[PDB]
Amino acid sequence: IQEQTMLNVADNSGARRVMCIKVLGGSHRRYAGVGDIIKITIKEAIPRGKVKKGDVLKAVVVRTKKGVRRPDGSVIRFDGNACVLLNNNSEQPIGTRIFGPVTRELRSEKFMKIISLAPEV
Amino acid sequence: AVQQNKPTRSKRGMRRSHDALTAVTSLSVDKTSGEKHLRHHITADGYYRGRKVIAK
Amino acid sequence: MRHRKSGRQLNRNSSHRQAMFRNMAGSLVRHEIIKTTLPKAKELRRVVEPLITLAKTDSVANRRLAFARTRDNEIVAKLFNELGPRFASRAGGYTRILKCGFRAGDNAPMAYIELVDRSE
Amino acid sequence: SNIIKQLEQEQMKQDVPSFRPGDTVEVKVWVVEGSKKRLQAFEGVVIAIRNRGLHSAFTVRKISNGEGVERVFQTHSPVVDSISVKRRGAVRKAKLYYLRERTGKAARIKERLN
Amino acid sequence: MIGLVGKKVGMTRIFTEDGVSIPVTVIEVEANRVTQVKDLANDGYRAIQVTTGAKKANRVTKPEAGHFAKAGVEAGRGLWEFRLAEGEEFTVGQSISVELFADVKKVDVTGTSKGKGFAGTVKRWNFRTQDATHGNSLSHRVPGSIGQNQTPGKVFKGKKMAGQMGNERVTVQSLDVVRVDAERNLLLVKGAVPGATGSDLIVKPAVKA
RNA sequence: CGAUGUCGGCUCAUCACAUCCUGGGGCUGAAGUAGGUCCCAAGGGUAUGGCUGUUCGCCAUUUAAAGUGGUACGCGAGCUGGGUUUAGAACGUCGUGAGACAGUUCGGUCCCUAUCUGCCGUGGGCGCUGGAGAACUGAGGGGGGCUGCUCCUAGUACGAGAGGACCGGAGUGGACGCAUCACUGGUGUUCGGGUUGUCAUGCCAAUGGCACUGCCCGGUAGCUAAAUGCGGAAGAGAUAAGUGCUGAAAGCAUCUAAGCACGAAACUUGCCCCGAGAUGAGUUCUCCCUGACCCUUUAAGGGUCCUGAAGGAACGUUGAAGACGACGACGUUGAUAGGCCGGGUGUGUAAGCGCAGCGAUGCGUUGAGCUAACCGGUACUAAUGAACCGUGAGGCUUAACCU
RNA sequence: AAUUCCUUGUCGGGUAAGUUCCGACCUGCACGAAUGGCGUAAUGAUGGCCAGGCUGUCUCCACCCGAGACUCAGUGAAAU
RNA sequence: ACACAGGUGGUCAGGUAGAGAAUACCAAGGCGCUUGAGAGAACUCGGGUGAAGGAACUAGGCAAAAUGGUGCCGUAACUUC
RNA sequence: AGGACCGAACCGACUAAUGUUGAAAAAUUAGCGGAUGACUUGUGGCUGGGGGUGAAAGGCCAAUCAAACCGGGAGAUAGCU
Repeated sequence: IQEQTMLNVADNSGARRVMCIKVLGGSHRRYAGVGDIIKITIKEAIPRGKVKKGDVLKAVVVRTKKGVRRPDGSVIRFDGNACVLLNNNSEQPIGTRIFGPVTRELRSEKFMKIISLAPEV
Repeated sequence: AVQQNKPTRSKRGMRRSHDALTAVTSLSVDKTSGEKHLRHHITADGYYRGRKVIAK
Repeated sequence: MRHRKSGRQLNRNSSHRQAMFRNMAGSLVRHEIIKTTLPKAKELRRVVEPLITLAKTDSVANRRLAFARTRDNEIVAKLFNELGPRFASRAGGYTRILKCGFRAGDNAPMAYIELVDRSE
Repeated sequence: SNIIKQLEQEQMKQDVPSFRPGDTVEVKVWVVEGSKKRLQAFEGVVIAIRNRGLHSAFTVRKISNGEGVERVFQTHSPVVDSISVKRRGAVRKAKLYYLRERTGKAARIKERLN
Repeated sequence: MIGLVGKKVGMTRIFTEDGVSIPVTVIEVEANRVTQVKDLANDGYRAIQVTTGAKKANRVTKPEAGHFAKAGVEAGRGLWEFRLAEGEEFTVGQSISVELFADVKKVDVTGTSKGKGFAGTVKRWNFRTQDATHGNSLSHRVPGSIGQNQTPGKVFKGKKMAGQMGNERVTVQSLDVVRVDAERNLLLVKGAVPGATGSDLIVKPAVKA
């Protein structure tokens, strides 16, 4: 979310704990956590995941403890901070299957595949 | 911090121009005893408006 | 800032404020007229007058609440037996403040706070 | 003032069901993907607010697949079509934040001629 | 176009059937009775003076009472002025006045902002506090340098320092009207307007829109 | 040299333009996209990290861009002391040795209550020509001027293909600024509850003190941001580099000499704030005062008595105003504060009694009891009648008007 | 290397990024065996580095509670 | 130098909780520290609590935050056992 | 048994903040080290200035130390201000 933020991975190919090295989009953007794309290092990885430790690639935040605010004032708060790993050049999901809840805020462009694969929207 | 040159007695008076006390300009007179008191205050013999409010 | 806020700190902590208002309310119930500085009298209205509004209804739980505040059983007994019937028809304003002269030791605006239907 | 709590009263809906915190309520919210609208079910334990008028809300928590998703929904919003009380749970606190934050620990049900 | 004077009576919501929950500020616009019209002959400009509210007639001073009694007797809490580019208004009052805001879609609301007192630099401007823990003898939220040694030898006039914030006029522009309710005498505007509750607000049609 | 603190970082800046981005153009070895180079242009904007004491530099990842310089290599009576730059100690080298190094390593006290200028805020006196209460005109001054991405034009122009428009539109963001608290939250020592240890109210029960608010759990008002609304514009004038029309000097020719039309985020307006102490003190509306005497060194004055006007000031209850002044509401023809009644909110079924249980405890009464700063009502308490300040028709010269 | 100027030498390692660190190589300006050379369990308010927990250190500040600061009464300095 | 937040040898040692001369609340006993009264700005000192992130701060985790007791399991590389 | 371990009194002084015309001519508040010993403290005594004493720092020798303080030479000298 912020820089120096550890996140869980929703998708399978992305592995375990990941850290946000940069908040992409914006000159001095401090905090971005709803549908935003963040540059990611892999701080710890299982070997079954395709990506490995020390590798930089993009991600999109899917779950935030801060939570989205709906238009009527509703706040959906998800426990845990989660990301879906994306390729640096393509920004397309590496993982074949997305796990856990997703929000309807991730309905734009390449995130349609994420909400298609993920069970609960 | 410290002054670089000594201020004049003129500057002292100009600063003390606003340190002038204000008089009362009106002392209220009670009806049942014509002694003067501060307005909205007891008469120092024990009366407010027409009645003996405090015995002391 | 202090916006739409009530209560006067009176340059003391909250424990000292509650202790002074308990002792002060007990003194006002016992003597029925006391001399105190004017801000303290204005804040005293808000601790003495709820006790009399409690004391208009006489019950075991109400006696316990008026004991938990002010912690003095003689003040509880006076509040429920003597006052209460003294103020039952009266709808508020049991305490009345009369501004008096300035204190000699320090120039404090002083006042007399008294129960309204005091005999003398 | 007075002109608010009249303006707010004309917007409030009077069919809100009554439910204490600790209950497990199912709410039906409208999701509009295109021109089509469908009801969506959210069931979970509640940490409620008492009726602040039109500006009222309830938060429910559900552990979907190991992740506790928590939804505040406005009471009198047109999004919330229906609330169903379902299970009634006996709790001792108005806000159940500690009792929701744990995983695998659930609000108990006691029915003492409730 | 001319504007009206209202008292802010708080903020609430209008829940649309979609679910937008438009956040609104309710403004109570009474009948704004015209006190004086100024023209290019007697004065230098075209305006109408406007009174609204009521006053107890004990606090009405005799000069103000004579001003009201000339050109239609009325009791009002204050006088506010609105200039006209093109319109023509009579010296008697307007009976119903909020209806001119029914057709308009954006308004500008001008009010006295809530006073914050003697406000620091960190509160007043968005000045950054120096680091609390690493040393920092008594210079946490203080202003830092205000100047540049001998060569200016002075502090510039537009310097951002501590001072009063609030109790000053501000204008908020391009605010959508949600609903103008004439019999309730209410003007519902999207968003947040200046003032505390109960304060006089002048609302005008949007100059930008 | 009878003392001008040293690099760097933090906070806060301000200027120049030799312009990094955005804006306007010329040439191009400029097909488009993207470039190179030069001219105009300072309105705004112009990164976060690993390393190191570092400015630097290198590196990771951004961005429209991560400008270059001046300001005692800006800024220590603003902060820091990592560095050089004391006194302890060691290593390498030099010297017999004391010690030394334009080498290294560890440690190593950073004072000031602001007189004057300067700024930032807020007031008293007087002036503005009789004195008041309000509304203004705007001479000036300040603020604000950023920009990304997706789509339509349009796969159109252009193009061997690959690719692909730097006109005109619409949406949605990053950064910034202003306001506000309806939502989402944060705080909430002045609300409710749980509970440890002890002391006390005789005792059981119920409470209160103290232990950071004892430790917590929630929390009203208010303030707030991370929450929500909005804005930087459009337009007009005059322009800069540039582009021209007509057109002689110089029969042609030529943007200029006579004329004329374009042209940028620069300038002046337009938007927002202060603003007639704007001594150049302005305007408009309304209110209020039209009595005698004495002396006189008479453009002029002084005094006496009677009279005190509109209004202000004071005093009190106070405020979403406030350091204090100041500003706003109210003063018995009263809702200005506190209290009181009702509601809302918040906490979570009080005390007592009964029942069950060996007991802890449970159940009923009971969503009970307390509840603030909130909302709506109510003169119960305090806002007393005065008293004070302010006066009694306002100078002199000259013009349309009437004696 | 508490020593190496060049130098941030070069290989392996740790981070997205490592002038610091570890194991080293030997091209040791200018290590070296009681001016001790090299290792070493324990110990250290010792030096350097990494990680987990933890958090207002920070992003980026916000509220509240007390003592000052402000106002009033009494006493009443200083450097310059 | 002061009716100065410092220094000053020895003796006695109640209850409850507690290992305790810690610490908390209190006995006996002594005190409120010789200026007060208001308001509730900035800023300073001493605290409490903070959404999300969590060392991105910084010369450096400086400072805060954190862990903490008894009983019982268990527990290494190297070792001078 | 332990120049053993955790830790009050006691001894010391590692970091930070406040103070720096202080409450204090080195203290306060949180943490810190040692705490049966190369420990600590009371009362006397002994060592005297180019001398003492030093688990060594130019440390200490009465708020004074690369040679204390007090009086004398002494009105040293001063090409310097």
